[PDB]
Amino acid sequence: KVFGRCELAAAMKRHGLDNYRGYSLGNWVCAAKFESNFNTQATNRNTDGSTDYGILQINSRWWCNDGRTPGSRNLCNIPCSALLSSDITASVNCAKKIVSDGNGMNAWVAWRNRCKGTDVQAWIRGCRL
Ligand SMILES: [Cl-]
Ligand SMILES: [Cl-]
Ligand code: NA
Repeated sequence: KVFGRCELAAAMKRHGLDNYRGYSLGNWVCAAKFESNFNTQATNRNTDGSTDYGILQINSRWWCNDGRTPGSRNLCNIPCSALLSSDITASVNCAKKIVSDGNGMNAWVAWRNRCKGTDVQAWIRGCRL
């Protein structure tokens, strides 16, 4: 599913992501824009052989099982395919565990490089929330 901007904002809010671990809703929207272009089916293979999945490009090295990433973990206890569903619940639940892991949103390289420090508020401007 390709979400619209304000549509994803409202789904993330409904799922408890606004100010989760202190990160305002715009940070989460901005990270999804640059990690997946708001597409839940986005997948990208990494050089180490792991793959990133879904709207927040969660990686199989640590967070989900895809059966093809040696020596990896599945800390969110889910098949990586769950992260590609039109329902964002699994991506949100897993992202809450990631962002509570110590490094905050820095776990998402695109957030650090394209959202951190910017006017993220712009991402939810105009939206009914
Ligand atoms: Cl695996
Ligand atoms: Cl933090
Ligand atoms: Na894994």
